Amino acid sequence: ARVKRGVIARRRHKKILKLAKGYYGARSRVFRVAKQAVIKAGQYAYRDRRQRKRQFRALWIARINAGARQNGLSYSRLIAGLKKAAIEIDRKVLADLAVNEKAAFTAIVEKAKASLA
Amino acid sequence: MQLNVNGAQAIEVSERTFGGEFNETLVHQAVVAYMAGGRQGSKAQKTRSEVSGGGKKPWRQKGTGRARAGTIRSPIWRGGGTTFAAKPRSHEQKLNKKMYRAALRSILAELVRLDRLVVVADFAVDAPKTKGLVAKLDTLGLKDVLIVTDGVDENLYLAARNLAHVDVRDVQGSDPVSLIAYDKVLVTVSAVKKFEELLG
Amino acid sequence: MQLNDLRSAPGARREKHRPGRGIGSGLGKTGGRGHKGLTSRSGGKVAPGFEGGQQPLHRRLPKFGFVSLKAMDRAEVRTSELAKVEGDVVSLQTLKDANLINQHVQRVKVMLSGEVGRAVTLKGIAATKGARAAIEAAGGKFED
Amino acid sequence: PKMKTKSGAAKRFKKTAGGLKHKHAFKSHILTKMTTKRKRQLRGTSMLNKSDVARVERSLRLR
RNA sequence: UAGUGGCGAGCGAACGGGGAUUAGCCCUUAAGCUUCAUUGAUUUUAGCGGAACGCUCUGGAAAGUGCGGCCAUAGUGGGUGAUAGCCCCGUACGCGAAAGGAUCUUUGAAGUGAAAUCGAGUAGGACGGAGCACGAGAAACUUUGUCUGAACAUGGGGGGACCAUCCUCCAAGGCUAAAUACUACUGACUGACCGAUAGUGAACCAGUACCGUGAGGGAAAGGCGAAAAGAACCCCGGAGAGGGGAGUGAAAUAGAACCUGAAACCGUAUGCGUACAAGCAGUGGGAGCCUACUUGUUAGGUGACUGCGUACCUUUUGUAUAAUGGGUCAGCGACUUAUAUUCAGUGGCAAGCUUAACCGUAUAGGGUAGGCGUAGCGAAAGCGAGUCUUAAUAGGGCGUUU
RNA sequence: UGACUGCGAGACAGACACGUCGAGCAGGUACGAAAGUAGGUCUUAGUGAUCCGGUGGUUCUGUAUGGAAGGGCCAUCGCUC
Ligand SMILES: [Mg+2]
Ligand SMILES: [Mg+2]
Ligand SMILES: [Mg+2]
Ligand SMILES: [Mg+2]
Ligand SMILES: [Mg+2]
Ligand SMILES: [Mg+2]
Ligand SMILES: [Mg+2]
Ligand SMILES: [Mg+2]
Ligand SMILES: [Mg+2]
Ligand SMILES: [Mg+2]
Ligand SMILES: [Mg+2]
Ligand SMILES: [Mg+2]
Ligand SMILES: [Mg+2]
Ligand SMILES: [Mg+2]
Ligand SMILES: [Mg+2]
Ligand SMILES: [Mg+2]
Ligand SMILES: [Mg+2]
Ligand SMILES: [Mg+2]
Ligand SMILES: [Mg+2]
Ligand SMILES: [Mg+2]
Ligand SMILES: [Mg+2]
Ligand SMILES: [Mg+2]
Ligand SMILES: [Mg+2]
Ligand SMILES: [Mg+2]
Ligand SMILES: [Mg+2]
Ligand SMILES: [Mg+2]
Ligand SMILES: [Mg+2]
Ligand SMILES: [Mg+2]
Ligand SMILES: [Mg+2]
Ligand SMILES: [Mg+2]
Ligand SMILES: [Mg+2]
Repeated sequence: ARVKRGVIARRRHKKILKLAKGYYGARSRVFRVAKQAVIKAGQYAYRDRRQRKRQFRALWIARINAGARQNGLSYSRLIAGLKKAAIEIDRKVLADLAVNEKAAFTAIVEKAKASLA
Repeated sequence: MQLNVNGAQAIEVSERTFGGEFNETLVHQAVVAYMAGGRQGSKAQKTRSEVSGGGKKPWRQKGTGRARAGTIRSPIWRGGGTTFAAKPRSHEQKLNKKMYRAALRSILAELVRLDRLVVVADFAVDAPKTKGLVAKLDTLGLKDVLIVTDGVDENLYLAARNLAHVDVRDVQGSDPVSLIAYDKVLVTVSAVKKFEELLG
Repeated sequence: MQLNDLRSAPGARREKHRPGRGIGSGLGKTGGRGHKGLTSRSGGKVAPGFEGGQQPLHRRLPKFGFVSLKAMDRAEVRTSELAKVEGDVVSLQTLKDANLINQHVQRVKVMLSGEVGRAVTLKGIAATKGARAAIEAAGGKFED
Repeated sequence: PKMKTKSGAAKRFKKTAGGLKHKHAFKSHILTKMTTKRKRQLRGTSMLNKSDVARVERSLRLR
């Protein structure tokens, strides 16, 4: 009939505080402060799954720009050339070539330069 | 239909009673109604009105900086009233007479279909000795058994009183819960006929 | 069949609403009561017939009629109910024995509703033209 | 305890098979200035409007 | 429901019916009741007896494991070193009172009922109140503060204004059990009641401490261990407090503020980071370092640097808002319950369905008084698959083909 | 004397309560030779729910019965509410 909340409530609070591990001050010790931090960190994490894809693409495009300008092309002209010559290598792989396989990246840039003119 | 008797030959019983379909939702309602009918319902708590003291306002409504309080027996307070304090109430549901009989018919038909009904020509013990009843039920190979007789014998009642998993009931005393709980339902031929008159 | 193997049919029994038990329940923090106003308050109920202070319908309209005290001892017995009487004679006391009229009923009238199964005698009981024809068609008769 | 019917509502709304009957307003005491057509068409009973049934059904303790 | 009601909010019968109980006696003096004898029955206030188990394993300890028995009108009781029908106390069952109380009874005695002798300042009336469901209403009836005031069974009262007829009763004198109400108190039994912030305010030396002139208000506070076996003795220390050994114990981080021993909060140790750096303190990316193995597409800890990023609740058109609330933790804290009812779902039965009180060796079965349905229309008399309106069988309203 | 009596298919309007228009049928009229027209006024303001009480009718009811009272129904009166 009478239901004590102590055991269930302790399990709830401990799950939140375990998620607040590593947080500063009351954000890792105090439940009603840690609860807000765990929710906000979750809001950030959801939003940063989207932002990670943007951040990495901006990083690939910048490295492709640097790599292609070493080969006499800007990023915009290289992408247009990679569409004129039907090359579907994506920017993640292109940015890996521009750093790690520079001879392979030079061959692709020359293939884009030839396609443009 | 035909109900086999351990001693004598098979007898003919009513299809309505011993061969109907199993209405599980109706049997469930009768079992739930029967268990609700056995509750004492005897408890209470105290509301804010019934807890000792608490007539005076603990402090003035404005100025002290505290949250406003009307009584120290507010259910918000430690030692105060129970918000919705229980009072002794009855838990018995109403079961229609025919609803009860239909559940009994379902239980009896299902007991026959599950081989959990044992029919014997008669069941009497001579002396009120538990050892005698144990010997009788061991010949029939029964350990957890409800014994249903047309008239509960005085010696039979005494002999089964201390037995661990044995219950002796009159036909009128065979509730839906005991017909389902016990592993077997040993029933005399007289009680089978008395069942037929009641439920058919 | 077992005590731990018994269910009611799907939809026979349901959980009750439990308001104010968190966000996920769908009834948290107001209990479906909205935000403010009388209807949200504890004990907040609008009286039956209350129209906001406008003249209520139960007072715009006039009182009419009177109740009939003479009609409190009367009952109507259908022709389909005459066959359920015992003893082939339909009377005031015989209709009470059959539980077709109440004990306080002092005058009975029969009207055509259903078929008179068997020939019966109506003793001290009035009938309509259609009921009288149907009763006499089945072989019945009337006595003062 | 058992519900108490509003006395005033029961005196103005008769329950028949088909709804609740009631008389009409505006037939009480200022009748010379009213046309015969208006007074004749305001005479008799009428069934309760759809929007007023639930409210009156609650005033009477039929719901 | 009838009725009542600023006919508002509300209040709210009776007749009739079903039940529980049942009882009637007198004023030409009784049924009863009380008291004191008295004859027998029980009952209560102490008690008595009360069955039947061993070996084995783990274990501090056996009641638990395994094997094999026995008692049961006694098997889900409480304990005993962990969970016992057979170890103890009990339990079913059967016995028991020197003495006192009580209840039924059989007789007897007075006492009372007892008002004496059939009802006069009474019935009726006027005024003003009260009660009758009835608030003056067309207001009967009861009752009486003021004032009046009959008749004598050939009479009188009532039947809801009032009158006549009819029916029914006999007021102004009394006594009367049962069915009904309650529980401060005593006992037993029980609980889909609580289990120390709960449950009584009060598990504890609680109506106490304490507060108040006073009436009055009114707490907090349970647990070592199976058993004190409650730590002999030695050492530091003030012949302290508190400790370190020793010992006891199954266990002492069970050491008396003693079961478990959470969180806030406060420390010590180690690892990494941190003194050119601007903000809800995270999140995405990410080097280095440390640790451990799986020896680098690994796990854990830290996290330089960097993108993005103004808590939560409430209330609002709108809140980072410099609007509200919260110092934190732990515990408690808010849609319940009863009775009537409507709709839905899911069952039983079906032109029928269902009982209430109540009875009932009692969740059964009986009880069908009642409620709803099978017919409507009409304010109603009434008529009736029709009815109402109307001069109208015409139109129209509602109803009828389930 | 149609500023008629019973109604009324069908609409407009509209939260409700109210409101507006109305062919046609019946009864009984007026005017016109007749077809016809007339259920007020060229139209749109001139109004007030319920309760309560009053007045005229009424085949309804009538607390044992017959009456009556009282109630219902139809008509109508009393609010610068
Ligand atoms: Mg309490
Ligand atoms: Mg029953
Ligand atoms: Mg929502
Ligand atoms: Mg709010
Ligand atoms: Mg608002
Ligand atoms: Mg609102
Ligand atoms: Mg009946
Ligand atoms: Mg009128
Ligand atoms: Mg013993
Ligand atoms: Mg232990
Ligand atoms: Mg007398
Ligand atoms: Mg008098
Ligand atoms: Mg009198
Ligand atoms: Mg009378
Ligand atoms: Mg007398
Ligand atoms: Mg307490
Ligand atoms: Mg505790
Ligand atoms: Mg030792
Ligand atoms: Mg312990
Ligand atoms: Mg401890
Ligand atoms: Mg630095
Ligand atoms: Mg700073
Ligand atoms: Mg990362
Ligand atoms: Mg930023
Ligand atoms: Mg504002
Ligand atoms: Mg904003
Ligand atoms: Mg703020
Ligand atoms: Mg600020
Ligand atoms: Mg604050
Ligand atoms: Mg009369
Ligand atoms: Mg009249």
